[PDB]
Amino acid sequence: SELDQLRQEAEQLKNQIRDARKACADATLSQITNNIDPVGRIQMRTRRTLRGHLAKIYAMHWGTDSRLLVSASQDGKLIIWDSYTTNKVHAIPLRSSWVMTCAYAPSGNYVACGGLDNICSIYNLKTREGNVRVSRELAGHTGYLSCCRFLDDNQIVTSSGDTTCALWDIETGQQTTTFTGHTGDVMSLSLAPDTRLFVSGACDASAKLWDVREGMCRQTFTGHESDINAICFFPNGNAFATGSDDATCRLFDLRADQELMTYSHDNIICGITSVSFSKSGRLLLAGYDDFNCNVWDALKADRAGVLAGHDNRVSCLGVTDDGMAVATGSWDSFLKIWN
Amino acid sequence: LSAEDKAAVERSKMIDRNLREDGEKAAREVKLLLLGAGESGKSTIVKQMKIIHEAGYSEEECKQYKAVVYSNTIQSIIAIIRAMGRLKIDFGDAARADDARQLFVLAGAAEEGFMTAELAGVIKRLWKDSGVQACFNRSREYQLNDSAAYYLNDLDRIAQPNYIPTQQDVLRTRVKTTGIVETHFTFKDLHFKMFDVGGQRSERKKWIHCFEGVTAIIFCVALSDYDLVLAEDEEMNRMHESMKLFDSICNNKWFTDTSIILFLNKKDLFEEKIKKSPLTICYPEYAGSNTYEEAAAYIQCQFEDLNKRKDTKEIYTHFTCATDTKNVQFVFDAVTDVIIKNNL
Amino acid sequence: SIAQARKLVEQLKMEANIDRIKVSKAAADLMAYCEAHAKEDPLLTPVPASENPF
Ligand SMILES: Nc1nc2c(ncn2[C@@H]2O[C@H](COP(=O)(O)OP(=O)(O)O)[C@@H](O)[C@H]2O)c(=O)[nH]1
Repeated sequence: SELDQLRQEAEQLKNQIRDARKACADATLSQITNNIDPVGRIQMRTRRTLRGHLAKIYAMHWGTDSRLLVSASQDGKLIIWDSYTTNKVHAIPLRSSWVMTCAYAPSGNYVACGGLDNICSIYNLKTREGNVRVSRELAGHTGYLSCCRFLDDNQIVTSSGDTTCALWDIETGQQTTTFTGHTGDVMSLSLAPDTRLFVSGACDASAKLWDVREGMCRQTFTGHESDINAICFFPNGNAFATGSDDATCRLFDLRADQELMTYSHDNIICGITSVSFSKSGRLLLAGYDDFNCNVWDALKADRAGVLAGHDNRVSCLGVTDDGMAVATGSWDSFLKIWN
Repeated sequence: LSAEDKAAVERSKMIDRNLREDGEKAAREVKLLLLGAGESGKSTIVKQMKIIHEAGYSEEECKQYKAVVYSNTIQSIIAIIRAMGRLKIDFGDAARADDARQLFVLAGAAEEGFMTAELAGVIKRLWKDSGVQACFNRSREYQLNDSAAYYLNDLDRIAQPNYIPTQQDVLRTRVKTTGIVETHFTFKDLHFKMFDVGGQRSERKKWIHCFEGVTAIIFCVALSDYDLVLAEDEEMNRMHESMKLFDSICNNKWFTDTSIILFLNKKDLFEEKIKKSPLTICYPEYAGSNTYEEAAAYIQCQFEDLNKRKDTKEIYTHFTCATDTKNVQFVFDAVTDVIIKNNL
Repeated sequence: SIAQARKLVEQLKMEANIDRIKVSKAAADLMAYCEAHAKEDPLLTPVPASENPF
């Protein structure tokens, strides 16, 4: 008996979320944009190429200072580069080279990475004693580490192949919160501007909103016909973009609780590995399987151009906080800075 | 511009030197990726490499498996007893019914390995029983641990107060790991890298390409699964699922340039099982004689047949008993040679 | 059974009972933000090609 109230209650609960959405669907982002002056097509050229990784590179992350950046390759090394002088500031020897992700702490004090080892290794860049060795190994995940992002020197979130994301207390290496909910490997996560909450793309073809402090799922976005490997917050924090195996990138609105746009084009069927927005949020940059990085009008939905200069797939993207430059990581072991 | 900021450029240069040397060391090592279904032996081959080509296991590391041993032990006896319920099998001696209850009473939830004089006797009483034995014989009808008998037959030694796992005990243990397992060893003048992504229970699709370009894959197969099913789909035959996996791995675009090495493992269990059970269970259209030679050969032919680039790639099959260090030692040596003769 | 269902219901309630907005408002707002900082974006505006960063 009582199991029905719950079941029935649940069934209808979905409809309202659905209808509520349908209700707010009074217009389209496209229609209301149709008149804007289009970006046209602006071009970019490689200003730098960082050489030093042997294996494929799976992730890179710009430092808040917009100059330094980390890069993780499965050659067992995290190389912290000086994008200006191209100097190698660091080469961190990984205890497991099966690295899938790397994160640069807001304070440039720490850096983190992990992968098939199911651990989030925290590296303190200030080893006054000299050089770097692992400071903390955040262990708890039972599936590969797909992504991680420090909130601040004291906390960091991680997404995992075990279908969960989690909040950790660096100071003690303990797991603070378990964000359960996705029914598929969590591939990417994005920290909202105020680090108040974050979204995560998964293999269940859905993105989710989580309250960092509350540790529960707020909204759940659907629409992708396949896995999601990249997720990125629109600069203002009230929307975000997702990259997918279904060859599409998609903009979803938080307040409107639904998708506003899909960025696609025939003659482009490979998956997207990484997404990112321009300083203003007008441009959406997606790293592709076909070695290219495609640039779109986040408002109009057309190709503003494309960044070609890689021999193997673009596995990770990166736009500086000052919107000055774009970074691209590739399976070809090279990193490029585009302007 | 042009001055003391050049202090970092020399460190940058220093770093590169390390990258260079290391990258060079990284270009002449052998990378082996173990693959194959669960319980096929991957984990054991991994531990074998440590007993054969490296330190093996020190009394120190050994005592650190003492819990898993006890856990496995208990886990095993419980599964058999439970199995008696589903199969409607009695106790040879009725007094065992009490022991069974006590087994569960003492053997609390998943803390660790308990092993007390009281629990030891209980397990000993159960294992020794004819019904339990009758059931054990039908281990083909339910999920049963391969090292069950191994540990259970040696209960007296295991149960001892000052007991310490032997390297064999260690080898026979099955621990579920979720991270990628890796081991290194130097042998025949080359450095080796072997990895097992067994417990990495995730979407294979996402990480498989990470191994594109490994020297070789060693795909294990549990020959004795031919008369086993899947306690979830019921109709799905284990030997079949392994073949699907093999087909996937074998013709996998990422492994196009990688050497494939089938290890038709658990030959010892297969040798005894084939007498009792017909290969016809696994392969209904099998008209051969139900003998080790013909049956083992049939299976071999089935997997190797899956290879579509038959004219382009070669499958180096080897029959093994992963728990036998001597046997593993020898086969690996043939693997190593084929490897150099083939590549390098 | 009950314990799981309730866990679900309360979650649905969480997404269902939220403060929504219409697309045109949401859309215009984004379009707005974009057109707002449109000058403060180096990747749209080929900024003073002299020596800045790269
Ligand atoms: N009798 C016997 N036991 C084996 C053999 N190979 C491995 N084992 C056992 O069967 C079980 C599964 O092996 P394991 O290596 O753990 O499989 P994995 O799950 O693929 O790593 C364990 O109990 C192993 O000790 C074999 O050839 N014969």
